[PDB]
Amino acid sequence: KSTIVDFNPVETSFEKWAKPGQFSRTLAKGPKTTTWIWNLHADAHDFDIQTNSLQEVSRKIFSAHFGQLAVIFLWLSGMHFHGAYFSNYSAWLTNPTSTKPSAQIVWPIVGQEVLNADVGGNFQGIQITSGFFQLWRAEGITSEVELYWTAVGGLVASFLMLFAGWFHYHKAAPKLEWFQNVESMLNHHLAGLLGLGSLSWAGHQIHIALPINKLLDLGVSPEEIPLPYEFILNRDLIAQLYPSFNKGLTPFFTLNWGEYSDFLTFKGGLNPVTGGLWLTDTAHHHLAIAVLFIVAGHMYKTNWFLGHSIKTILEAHKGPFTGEGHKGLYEVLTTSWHAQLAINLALFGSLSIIVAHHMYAMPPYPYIAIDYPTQLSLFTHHVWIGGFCIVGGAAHGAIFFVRDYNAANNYNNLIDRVIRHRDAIISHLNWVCIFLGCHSFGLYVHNDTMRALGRSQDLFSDNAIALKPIFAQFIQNLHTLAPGSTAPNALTTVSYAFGGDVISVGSKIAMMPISLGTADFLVHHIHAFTIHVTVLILLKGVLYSRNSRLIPDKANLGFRFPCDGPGRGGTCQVSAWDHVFLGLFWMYNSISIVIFHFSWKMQSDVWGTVSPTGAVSHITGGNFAQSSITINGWLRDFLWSQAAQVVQSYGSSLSAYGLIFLGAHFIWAFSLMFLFSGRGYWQELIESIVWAHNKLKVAPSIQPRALSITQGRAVGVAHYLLGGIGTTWAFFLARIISV
Amino acid sequence: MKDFLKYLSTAPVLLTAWLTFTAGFVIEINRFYPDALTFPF
Amino acid sequence: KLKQSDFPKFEGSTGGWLSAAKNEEKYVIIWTSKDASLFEMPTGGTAKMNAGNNVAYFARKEQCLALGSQLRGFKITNYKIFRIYPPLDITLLHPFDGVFPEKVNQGRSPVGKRDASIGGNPNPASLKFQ
Amino acid sequence: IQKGSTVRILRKESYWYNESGTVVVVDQSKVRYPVLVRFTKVNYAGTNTNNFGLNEVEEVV
Amino acid sequence: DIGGLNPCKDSEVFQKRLAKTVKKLENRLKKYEEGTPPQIAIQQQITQTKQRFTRYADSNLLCGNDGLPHLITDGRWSHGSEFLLPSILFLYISGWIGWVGRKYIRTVGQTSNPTEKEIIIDVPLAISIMTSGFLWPFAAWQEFLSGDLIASDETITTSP
Amino acid sequence: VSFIKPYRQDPFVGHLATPITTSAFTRAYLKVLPAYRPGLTPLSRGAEIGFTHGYFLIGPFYTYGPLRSVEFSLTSLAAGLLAAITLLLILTVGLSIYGQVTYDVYDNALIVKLVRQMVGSERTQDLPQIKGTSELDTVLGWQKFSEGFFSGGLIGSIVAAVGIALYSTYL
Amino acid sequence: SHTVKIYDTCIGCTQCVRACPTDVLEMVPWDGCKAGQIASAPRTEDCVGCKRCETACPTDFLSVRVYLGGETTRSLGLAY
Ligand code: CLA
Ligand code: CLA
Ligand code: CLA
Ligand code: CLA
Ligand SMILES: CC1=C(C/C=C(\C)CCC[C@H](C)CCC[C@H](C)CCCC(C)C)C(=O)c2ccccc2C1=O
Ligand code: SF4
Ligand code: SF4
Ligand code: SF4
Repeated sequence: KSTIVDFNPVETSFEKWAKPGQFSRTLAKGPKTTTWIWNLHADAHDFDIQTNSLQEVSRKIFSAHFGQLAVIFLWLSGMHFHGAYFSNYSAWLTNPTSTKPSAQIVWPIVGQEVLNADVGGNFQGIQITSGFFQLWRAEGITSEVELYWTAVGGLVASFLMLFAGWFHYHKAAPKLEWFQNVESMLNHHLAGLLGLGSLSWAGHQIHIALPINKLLDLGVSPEEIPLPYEFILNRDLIAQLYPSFNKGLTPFFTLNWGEYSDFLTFKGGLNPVTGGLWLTDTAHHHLAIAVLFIVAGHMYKTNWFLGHSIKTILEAHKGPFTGEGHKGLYEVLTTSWHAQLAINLALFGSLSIIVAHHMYAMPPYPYIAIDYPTQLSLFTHHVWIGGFCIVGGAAHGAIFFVRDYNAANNYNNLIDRVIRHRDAIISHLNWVCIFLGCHSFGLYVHNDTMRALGRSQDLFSDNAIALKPIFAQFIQNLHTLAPGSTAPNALTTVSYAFGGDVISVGSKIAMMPISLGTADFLVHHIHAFTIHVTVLILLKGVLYSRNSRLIPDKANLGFRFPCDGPGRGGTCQVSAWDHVFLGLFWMYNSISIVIFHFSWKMQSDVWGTVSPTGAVSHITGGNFAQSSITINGWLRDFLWSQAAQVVQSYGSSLSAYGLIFLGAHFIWAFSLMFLFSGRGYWQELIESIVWAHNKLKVAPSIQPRALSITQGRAVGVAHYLLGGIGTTWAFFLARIISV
Repeated sequence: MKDFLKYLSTAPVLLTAWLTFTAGFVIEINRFYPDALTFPF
Repeated sequence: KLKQSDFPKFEGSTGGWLSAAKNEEKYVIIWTSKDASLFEMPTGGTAKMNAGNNVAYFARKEQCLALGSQLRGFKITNYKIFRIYPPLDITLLHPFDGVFPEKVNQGRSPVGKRDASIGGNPNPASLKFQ
Repeated sequence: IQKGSTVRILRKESYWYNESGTVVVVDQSKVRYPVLVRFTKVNYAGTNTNNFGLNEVEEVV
Repeated sequence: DIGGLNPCKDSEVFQKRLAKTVKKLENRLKKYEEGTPPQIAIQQQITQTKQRFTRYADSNLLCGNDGLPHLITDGRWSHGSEFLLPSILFLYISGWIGWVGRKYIRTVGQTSNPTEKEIIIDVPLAISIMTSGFLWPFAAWQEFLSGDLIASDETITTSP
Repeated sequence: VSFIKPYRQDPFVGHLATPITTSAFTRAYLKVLPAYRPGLTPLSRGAEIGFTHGYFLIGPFYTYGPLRSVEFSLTSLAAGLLAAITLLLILTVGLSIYGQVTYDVYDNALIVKLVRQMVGSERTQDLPQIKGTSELDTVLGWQKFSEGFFSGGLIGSIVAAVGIALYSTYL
Repeated sequence: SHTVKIYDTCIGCTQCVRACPTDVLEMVPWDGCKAGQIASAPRTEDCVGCKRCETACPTDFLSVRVYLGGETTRSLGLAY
């Protein structure tokens, strides 16, 4: 009878497994039409409509988190197992600059063995662009046995998380008060999870990754490198590489932290041997992060007369312009899972995009900057994940507004005041979007039409009307001057992208000053415009989710509904879901432009080879500066030019990329059937098909119905995203692996 | 094992098992007799 | 603070009526409440009722009727909606005969009733050029 | 026709036209559509029952 | 011969294709070492390529001017193994599938809960019906004769 | 204190009294503009608006036109001046047609009172209704407004061309 | 304004009237059904065409039918 958990709440039985739709009150009666099947999967994780108790929803969410973490652990275990058994990691360790990472071999069936490429190191397989080899090398993993043991540990951890989810749904489910301890949860997630994870990783780096990687960079082969445990039992194997361990932990406890400058450095730049960040800098960074997060975890009052109450902090932040201020926000975020999901997903996607930027900007792994496929894939993948997560955060903000928003509890607070002037916000955001689009894109079109008319001096180019990004160049200058002036204890700039020397590893450029000209001005304003339009769609969905001048009772129709009818001139897509659908489209557009800008700019003005005398030759040859300013330039010198490797991949080991290119084109075009058409035509065609089936006595008892309007839109957008992202995926991968 | 066998009798599990078996015997026919453009007879 | 004492304690929203409800028509909903309950405006956000006479103006009949439907959740039933033309031309709209349209009242005649099902409608080709 | 009888729907604008249903009750009052028929197949709106006139239903032998 | 094509056994371009593929595979084989699994895999690829080309040559297959086997599907039994025999095989298999599906639909259509037995298959009855589809050509031309294959006027029709 | 309140004590208007809509700075600044400055005939309002608009309109045409010159060119100035004048002509055409299709009044601030007093049982929209009581809201008022806009636009464009020439020559 | 017609298949279940967002439909006495009531459309000038009325109709092919016609500021749902 614990005060935090309920014991044996749900019986572990297979009876409900044999009753599909048991969770829903409407679906429990059984299918009558094929719409029931689709409704079954669309409501599976909508725990809000399955129970009327916040406690039950919270418990379901907790167990679902455990299942998701078990799935993630299984995926990581699979990655490590493939590295251990079906990879050339050992060969890549001895030749990182000449062996391509491969960790998946393809069975010899139907002639598909051509996919096993010549990745080097007496190996055949698919080249890997996830950068696991570089990460494992940065971890100090020098043998495939360690990868096998990490895979075994991942399997054990996945089983543990599965057992935890089962235990906390069926044997000991926490109570609502336990879930609502946001102060305790924040304290623990900030100190324990974040800070202690940073501290543990700093310890691992210092004791395992720092010596092993230093020996690897010195040229010591992985076979004669001591086993990682020997660096702990023997204080002399690590004190030779870093002659500060001879003093032990006495400098730490005597506040003489200057003695540890051997392995806790602040250098900046990149390791000249590997092209990645100095691992001493990384260890010092993780140590500082650990201390900062542990300190930050002692902020909120949990169980003693010590710390802050988030309710008292929010309620004190009022103002003349904001009425009641943040009063009621604590109740909103402690009684609505959707609001927490909105905030967490938005910040999580933004964090993913920031991670993507800082990855290529400052390569943190050895021999990852010179693996161009890995860098391109990591950036594009993380930016895509960030965009999807941001759209999801907007969607769940809209869901909270529709479902969990209480008008009485939010009288004259920030949420109320935002809804009260939603018109002004949306109208000014509309004006900003029109201004930004007009300018950015019409400058592009003006360049295109001036070039087409033979007026080269009328373009918005560097040798013409020039739009120099002076503000960004000022920041670039400030960073390259930071070491010794504003960061006096730095030896080198944080990233060579801001300026400095060309860093090359094995005649391949790792990082180099990224010059910003009029071409970068236009593409940056294109990014701003696309982001603003996506924000416009999502914010219009969130703010007008409850009511509008069209439908004053839109909240009574729910978050997900197709329309209110053909009246009022037509009330299609007025939902808030139909705004997360359009916003998904615009996020695809924005992220596609972002990754295109990254790919072309890097290939044209960063990546390449360096001659022995210091001459820099890039992959494309600097065509970004003069040919990325017109739409015809993007079509020809980027799309047409770099699509050559994809279309000429047939018969080679990259033929799978051409096949996926074609299939993604097919899927993207397939989406337009659902996006352009309507439900009535398909229902009436199914009518004649059903007539034929009845004529042959083969009409199913479950009456076949065309997909609902909302499901038709969802299928269309899912296929559109899959096709477009897969086309860009195949194009990028084939292009950057070939060259 | 009365409701577990009923769960295995559901449409998704049965379709997954049948399609896995179908792809399996197709792939194995194509392994043991590969590159079959015409009827063997 | 407000023009009239019977107005709900609303802080004003940029979702109210526009120049249309000054030269074409405006709609007013009146009701009496026992408690100063906090309710959501059909246009903007949260407003506070008056413990007594309450009067609200809107640009559409649908907005007033949505507010009235919300009022039913507060056990408020005596709400009445009027249409005001550009001058003070008041016309009672929603409780037209004092009884809600969902309840049958004597004195109502059927309007738009056809004495046949859908299948009895005339063929469009016979309804050409009239 | 009576309760439990099987009838064929003769109404053309019906989701169950030419199909067979089960009569739930035949009203004896002066209503226009007294015959209430229950069907196994739900229509597009989800309902599985409807009131029919005496000349819009034909009893199955 | 038929349509101006020639047998692949006497098509020079066919042998050129075989030689070029084998040469590419051997050049790939040259860059690996000893009896290592990559060399074994490439050698198996070479052997399979040679076997496939030899089988296509000795298969009554007509090759065009590009040295690729062309299919003669006009209906002649001479090239009957290209389309006609696979056509019969597919017709048998697909008729089996359709027959067992229709039989299952009609069988569980006369139970108390026909819709339940469509998402939750009656595996015993399903297995009973599925292995009975080998007589689908005979069953179809024994149910059509009895009038049990086709509905007549209980089928629904739209308004016009 | 609260700096946002319902506009004119009406919580049902689609408007708010923010520190921008109803600030003393906003009041004075909009009351010194020609469109709202007291004591101006519609012709004077149009003339001032046209002068300012032609003055700032000649700029972009001369600077970024198809016949630019990094040095001073009489042809570039003439091209910019002609483009600005033709744009003012297009704007004046728009003003003329807008006034033609919008108003049917020759003397406002009275007809409203006449139909509020002596009844307006007519086809309405001319006797009754009548949006706005300004002198700019009449057929005569808008015609003189357009005339002033057009004349002032020409004069201001010429003045700005002269100023541009003087600045480019003597500086 | 749109056109709304009521047909004698009406069973007087009132679901159309209580679904109208603009108070167009009302229940009037009748003698053609058990409930003794039939829907009426006496205020079609307020009809917006949202067709919520016939989404709540349980009769087989509807007893209330909305025919979209000429548009008006009331029928277009214009708050401006
Ligand atoms: C220092 C203590 C501590 C630590 C380390 C964590 C760590 C975590 N919590 Mg958690 N939590 C804590 C205290 C702590 N919590 C307290 C005190 C409360 C009560 C307010 C909660 C309430 C809570 C909820 C409601 C949820 C979490 C979730 C999570 C996970 C977030 C997912 C993630 O980042 O993946 C990082 C993943 C890893 C690093 C994998 C290794 C982590 C393992 C499992 C260690 C977990 C520590 C655990 C608390 C020890 C208990 C053991 C048990 C025998 C008592 C993460 C594993 C979320 C989640 O995913 O649910 C499962 C979630 O929904 N926590
Ligand atoms: C932490 C992440 C997270 C979580 C927990 C949720 C959770 C939820 N979301 Mg949500 N969402 C997210 C991210 C997340 N979402 C993101 C990133 C987006 C933007 C795209 C959305 C957009 C979104 C919408 C628009 C809606 C939800 C809804 C829901 C609720 C019901 C979900 C459900 O039943 O789906 C069950 C799961 C499925 C139906 C799976 C569908 C399969 C997907 C679409 C295709 C995946 C393809 C995959 C990549 C493989 C393709 C490869 C190909 C070759 C085969 C639930 C509370 C719905 C709701 O009603 O909320 C109350 C709703 O309407 N969400
Ligand atoms: C190439 C196709 C295309 C184009 C041009 C646009 C353009 C636009 N969309 Mg988009 N959209 C598209 C495809 C496209 N969309 C698709 C496929 C979808 C489906 C998901 C959407 C969904 C969508 C939504 C949901 C929203 C937009 C919005 C916008 C507008 C953003 C504001 C802006 O930049 O206006 C400026 C106009 C342009 C940049 C277009 C070119 C104008 C030129 C360059 C300058 C002016 C030329 C000049 C006037 C020509 C005069 C001569 C002529 C008379 C002969 C803009 C009009 C948002 C909106 O309403 O605006 C805020 C919005 O909310 N779109
Ligand atoms: C298995 C039973 C079955 C049978 C006997 C038929 C028979 C027929 N269908 Mg059909 N159909 C079925 C299932 C079936 N269908 C399913 C499951 C779907 C949904 C995808 C469709 C969708 C469909 C369409 C859209 C059309 C037909 C059409 C037709 C007719 C012409 C043949 C054709 O085009 O094939 C069409 C076959 C397919 C599109 C693929 C069917 C998918 C699989 C192979 C069938 C399902 C197998 C099932 C799971 C087996 C379970 C039984 C087991 C438990 C015992 C013919 C009356 C056409 C027509 O009206 O022409 C007169 C037409 O336009 N059907
Ligand atoms: C085709 C179409 C239909 C009909 C589509 C239907 C009935 C979907 C049928 C799906 C089948 C029955 C199952 C899926 C079969 C696929 C082969 C499985 C997916 C492939 C896997 C690899 C995922 C609609 O209902 C619709 C509704 C609204 C707008 C547009 C449309 C629309 O375009
Ligand atoms: S069906 Fe399509 S069009 Fe007709 S109302 Fe619903 S959404 Fe608008
Ligand atoms: S459309 Fe249907 S619902 Fe909307 S008002 Fe007219 S009748 Fe009532
Ligand atoms: S909808 Fe049809 S049934 Fe429901 S009330 Fe109106 S008329 Fe009677």
